[PDB]
Amino acid sequence: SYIEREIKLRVISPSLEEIEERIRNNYTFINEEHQIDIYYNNPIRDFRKSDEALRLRNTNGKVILTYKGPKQSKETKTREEIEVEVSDLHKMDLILRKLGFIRSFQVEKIRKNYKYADFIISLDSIKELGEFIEIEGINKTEKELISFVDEFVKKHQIQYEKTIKSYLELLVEHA
Amino acid sequence: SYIEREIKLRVISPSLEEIEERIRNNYTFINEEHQIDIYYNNPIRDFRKSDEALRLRNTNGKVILTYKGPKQSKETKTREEIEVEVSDLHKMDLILRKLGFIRSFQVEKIRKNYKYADFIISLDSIKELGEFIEIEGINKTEKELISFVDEFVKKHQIQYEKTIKSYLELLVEHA
Ligand SMILES: [Ca+2]
Ligand SMILES: [Ca+2]
Repeated sequence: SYIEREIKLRVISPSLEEIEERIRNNYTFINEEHQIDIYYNNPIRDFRKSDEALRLRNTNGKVILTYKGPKQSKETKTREEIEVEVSDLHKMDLILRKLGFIRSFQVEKIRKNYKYADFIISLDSIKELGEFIEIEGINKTEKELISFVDEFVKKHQIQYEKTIKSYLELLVEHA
Repeated sequence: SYIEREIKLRVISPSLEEIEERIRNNYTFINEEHQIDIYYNNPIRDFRKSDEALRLRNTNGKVILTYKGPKQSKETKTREEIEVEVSDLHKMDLILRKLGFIRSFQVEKIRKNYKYADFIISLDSIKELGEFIEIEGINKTEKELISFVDEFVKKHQIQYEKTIKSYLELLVEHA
């Protein structure tokens, strides 16, 4: 179990395609992930109140069960994150439904991952929401992450908007 | 998700070692499993009432999460069983505890698996309970399983007692 710290940017300009072109030369491409996420809720412990999440993700066929704890920051998206790979999404989903969990929502996206000296940049195109960028830092303080993101958006002339909301939260709002 | 049908015998005589010797010649050895099981309960939906179980098993280092549904028979142990392999027992345990599940008990055993023409015989030595045998049938009716077990105990002169109780139930009783 461990802290996941990231900054999320809603992209205003340019397109993510153009941003890929701008970073293509100094950032190393890692992989492209087609991610379909199912989120769950507990009938007797509303997660919306507790700021918790239970997610079953299918990323390029790999199945991941993830618990996310409440946010620990107002400057960045910082939450405790516990993940395990499971063998079958259908059966893990059935087990969750059998235990009383109810499917609350679905989030689908294409994520392109880039690495730059201990930073992971994820160009996210979120089905029905739009184009976003997420940055994470490997062994980095909240101040190091904030500083790198400032340098990142400036170096590549990105118009943007910061948010600590989850894709699930923002998709609700968008609807 | 699918029905698991088995018959469980408490062994009175001879020892399991002797039973291994008696079946060694016509039954094919499969593997030996050191199984440590953690069982869980839901605080607001007592599993003891619903006849359900949630188990996290470590069998020779393989980690399996299993949901068991209520019993469907009085003649054999018949329950719906849904299992998935997970990558980390510690994290799966943490996720369950984070979701509100509480560890209710532990069952530890050595199981030796033997196969005989679509039947799986499991010689079980259960820590603090004693020596048991479980039989399962592959695509077999309750009547085929019952008949084979009768033939099995007779052919190998096994004194025994049948039970549809779970090891968890019997260990409670034994304490
Ligand atoms: Ca994220
Ligand atoms: Ca059994």
